[PDB]
Amino acid sequence: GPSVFLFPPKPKDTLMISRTPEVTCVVVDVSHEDPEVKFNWYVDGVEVHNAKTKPREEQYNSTYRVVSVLTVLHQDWLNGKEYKCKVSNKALPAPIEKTISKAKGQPREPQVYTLPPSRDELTKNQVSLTCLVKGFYPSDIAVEWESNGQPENNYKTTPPVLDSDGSFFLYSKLTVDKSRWQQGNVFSCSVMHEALHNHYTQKSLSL
Amino acid sequence: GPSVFLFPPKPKDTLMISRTPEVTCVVVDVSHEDPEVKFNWYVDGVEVHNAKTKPREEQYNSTYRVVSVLTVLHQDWLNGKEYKCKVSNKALPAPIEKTISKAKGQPREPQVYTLPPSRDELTKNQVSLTCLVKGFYPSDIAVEWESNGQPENNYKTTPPVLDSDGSFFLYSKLTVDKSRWQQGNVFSCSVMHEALHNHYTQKSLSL
Amino acid sequence: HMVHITLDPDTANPWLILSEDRRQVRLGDTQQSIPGNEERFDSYPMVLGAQHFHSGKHYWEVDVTGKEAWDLGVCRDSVRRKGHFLLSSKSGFWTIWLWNKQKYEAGTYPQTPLHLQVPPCQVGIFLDYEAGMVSFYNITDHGSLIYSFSECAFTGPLRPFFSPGFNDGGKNTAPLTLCPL
Amino acid sequence: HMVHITLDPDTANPWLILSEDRRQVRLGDTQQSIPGNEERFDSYPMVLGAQHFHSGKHYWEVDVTGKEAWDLGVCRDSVRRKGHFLLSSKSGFWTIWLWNKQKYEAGTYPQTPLHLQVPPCQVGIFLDYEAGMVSFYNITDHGSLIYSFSECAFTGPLRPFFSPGFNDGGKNTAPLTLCPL
Ligand SMILES: *[C@@H]1O[C@H](CO)[C@@H](O[C@@H]2O[C@H](CO)[C@@H](O[C@@H]3O[C@H](CO[C@H]4O[C@H](CO)[C@@H](O)[C@H](O)[C@@H]4O[C@@H]4O[C@H](CO)[C@@H](O[C@@H]5O[C@H](CO)[C@H](O)[C@H](O)[C@H]5O)[C@H](O)[C@H]4NC(C)=O)[C@@H](O)[C@H](O[C@H]4O[C@H](CO)[C@@H](O)[C@H](O)[C@@H]4O)[C@@H]3O)[C@H](O)[C@H]2NC(C)=O)[C@H](O)[C@H]1NC(C)=O
Ligand SMILES: *[C@@H]1O[C@H](CO)[C@@H](O[C@@H]2O[C@H](CO)[C@@H](O[C@@H]3O[C@H](CO[C@H]4O[C@H](CO)[C@@H](O)[C@H](O)[C@@H]4O[C@@H]4O[C@H](CO)[C@@H](O[C@@H]5O[C@H](CO)[C@H](O)[C@H](O)[C@H]5O)[C@H](O)[C@H]4NC(C)=O)[C@@H](O)[C@H](O[C@H]4O[C@H](CO)[C@@H](O)[C@H](O)[C@@H]4O)[C@@H]3O)[C@H](O)[C@H]2NC(C)=O)[C@H](O)[C@H]1NC(C)=O
Repeated sequence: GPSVFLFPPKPKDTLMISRTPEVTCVVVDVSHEDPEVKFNWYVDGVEVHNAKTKPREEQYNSTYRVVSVLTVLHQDWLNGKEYKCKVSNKALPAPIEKTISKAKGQPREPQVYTLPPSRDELTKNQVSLTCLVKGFYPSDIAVEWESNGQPENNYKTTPPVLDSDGSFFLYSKLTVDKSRWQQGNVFSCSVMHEALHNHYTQKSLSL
Repeated sequence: GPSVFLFPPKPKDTLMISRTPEVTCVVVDVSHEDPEVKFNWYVDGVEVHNAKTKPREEQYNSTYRVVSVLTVLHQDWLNGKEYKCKVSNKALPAPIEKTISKAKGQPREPQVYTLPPSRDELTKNQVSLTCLVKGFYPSDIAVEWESNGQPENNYKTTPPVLDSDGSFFLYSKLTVDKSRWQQGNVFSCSVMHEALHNHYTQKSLSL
Repeated sequence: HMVHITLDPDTANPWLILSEDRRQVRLGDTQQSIPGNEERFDSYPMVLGAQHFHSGKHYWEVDVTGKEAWDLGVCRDSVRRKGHFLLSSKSGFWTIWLWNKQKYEAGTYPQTPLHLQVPPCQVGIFLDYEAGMVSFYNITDHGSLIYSFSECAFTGPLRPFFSPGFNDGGKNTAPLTLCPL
Repeated sequence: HMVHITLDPDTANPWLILSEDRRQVRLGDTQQSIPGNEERFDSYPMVLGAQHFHSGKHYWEVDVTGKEAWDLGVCRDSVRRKGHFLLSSKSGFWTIWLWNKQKYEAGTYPQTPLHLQVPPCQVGIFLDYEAGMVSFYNITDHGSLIYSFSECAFTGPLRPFFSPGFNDGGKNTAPLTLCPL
């Protein structure tokens, strides 16, 4: 019969107020024969109706992939509430239930440090600004950079790496022109995390 | 019949003279019935004999997993020579040939910078020494730390991250006691890479 | 020196529910659909009080009974409202706050920890414009002083600041209530 | 001031093949099985000359024809032989080298680039113990000077240093040959 997978929101999204976090409920192959799917969604076992149905997609298998999307409130996801997707369909005898939620673990506060370029780099015409972020748990986090109220988008951010105490660290590198660094401009490393006061903090870096 | 997969050496190994790089030829399931495997190994189409055969392993499938291991010379791998594993077996009509080699791409020289701990960290009782390593290609690299000719093993290293130019960068964090940092001790970040003079470099970090 | 304060509905973040008298505020679970005006905080559960201060001594109280997080203080009228930012005295904010149930902090940069043997149930906020000062009192502990900002300068208008906090842990749904005085 | 030098087979890394006269060296493709004595470089294709220098002027030449990497120089007899390390004038090494076909460098720390319009086929190394000096000459270009270290101090014995280089690129299998002088 039809198979079903449930998916969590993308981690940054649960922290960026400008993002919208969604749990996805994927139903794979439903027969061209009996193609209609019912979705029922429960939040901590309580039925909800704001879910968006996507138009079915034809699969090279000659089969139907059907998705329903459910937007979640940030604090709901952070506070560990359970999201259930119940699928119904006739290529199938009994409704299948799947449940998901946020992972367990005592959250820990990210420590943030910005380190200026090494003087050895100041011979190149672009230089690297580093933001070390460490001691954080879970790995769900968002880092970004800004200068003078405008965002700086020329940065890359390593994935979180597990440390010897079971916490995570990562580094973010912002590459800028040496003349911007050298002039005395103020750059800022910005971090969003569940375990920060107001879920957010920032650190400056200047010459 | 029996399946076969060929595997490359672990990347660090091709660069650590103290390591031994091996190409592995894996044969999966060979029947209890007709269990014996012939391996032939060619290096740039030239037959070699120093290969180590491992004792067959019984699989929960009621089947045989057979490996042969071939050690490679460092410079052979680095110089892109092709390593062919030819498997022969009676649960099979014709000998299967597999070939592997090192990946193409013009190598680029790693730039190495050590960055001291942020002064904000010097309130904690352990501090983080950073080695930024950037602009390098391929991603095969080895990084380590040492102080006063003895190795420092309390370090973690992010995986290599692709940059906007197609080169890689990573960072290496060594955690140490604040008293060792404060006293004036000299730490060193060490890098081994194909595209370094003598394939090795190192940079110091002290107060 | 007491002052009757009302929460300004144009400042209020859309997830907040103000009361009809405008003397309480709590963080609700739906987003209210309302104007996107300049004056309004778009990324934190924060709210201004209607008053604008230009001079003088001003004093009010807030009740925090049962809460695991909030923020309180005065601020420049000029503070930025759109986006993320730090509550910091270098940046137009003279605030203290509670988070994570039990951690109290003063909004100096970097931030100053506060050790309160008696957890306040009410907090008094006193502003003295010409003295360049903002002080906080633990009304539960006889009025003891919790923390004082000084040499604040003060050029422009100042506004009372409030935020009921985020609901990490699920047991921060009570509101701030301004005390009748 | 010329000096007949011979390669010291105890210093030699096991991947090197020395000639029977001990006057050539090349990096070969098997590892020779031989003693692991203290005097021997274990991690690089490097080798010492037999001579020990305590004083005096000494001069010799090496032929690098056709090669895409090598290293040449004098060094303290006390340099470390086991492990990885840098060829550096602060560290006991007064060398220059070629790698990556075409890139020439002097082993100052940090390193100094060299621009040679005429690529040497032979290189002369000159040592002046009391003057505290080691210089290098491009014999192909009339003996022009390539690079000179000065104020080297010099307390102890010094040994001639050689390395045929690594064979990145596959076209560095030629050997260094000490010239007959
Ligand atoms: C007919 O052909 C179809 C399609 O070709 C086959 O379809 C497959 O069926 C498989 C089951 O038989 C099923 O296997 C599972 O795979 C998943 C992982 O799948 C993800 O990655 C795949 C690529 O590797 C893709 O095919 C999928 O797209 C899926 O990607 C993720 O999808 C999320 C949903 O959109 C998405 O999350 C959202 O992201 C957005 C942003 O767009 C929002 O932010 C939103 O909030 C999110 O919710 C992710 O971004 C996306 N991720 C990425 C990077 O890919 C696997 O997890 C699962 O594994 C579990 O279960 C099995 C056994 O049950 C076990 O072995 C595992 O170890 C583990 O426990 C399944 O194995 C395939 O997923 C599916 N393919 C597709 C396209 O959906 C049919 O089976 C064929 N039928 C027949 C009869 O042959
Ligand atoms: C009976 O049961 C058996 C075993 O349970 C089944 O066995 C499987 O058969 C599959 C084929 O039908 C085959 O699928 C391929 O998977 C590989 C990746 O396999 C690696 O990872 C697995 C864990 O995920 C393991 O099972 C394997 O161990 C293997 O791990 C790597 O193995 C290397 C060899 O040792 C090793 O390298 C060496 O490392 C050492 C250090 O120890 C040395 O340094 C040395 O120098 C190295 O050479 C690696 O470390 C190790 N890596 C890691 C981290 O795991 C996959 O790549 C391959 O995928 C290709 O091909 C398919 C189709 O051909 C395609 O879909 C892919 O996208 C891709 O192109 C295969 O899919 C399984 O590997 C194999 N399982 C095992 C244990 O070998 C049988 O099939 C069952 N039979 C029946 C009839 O049902």
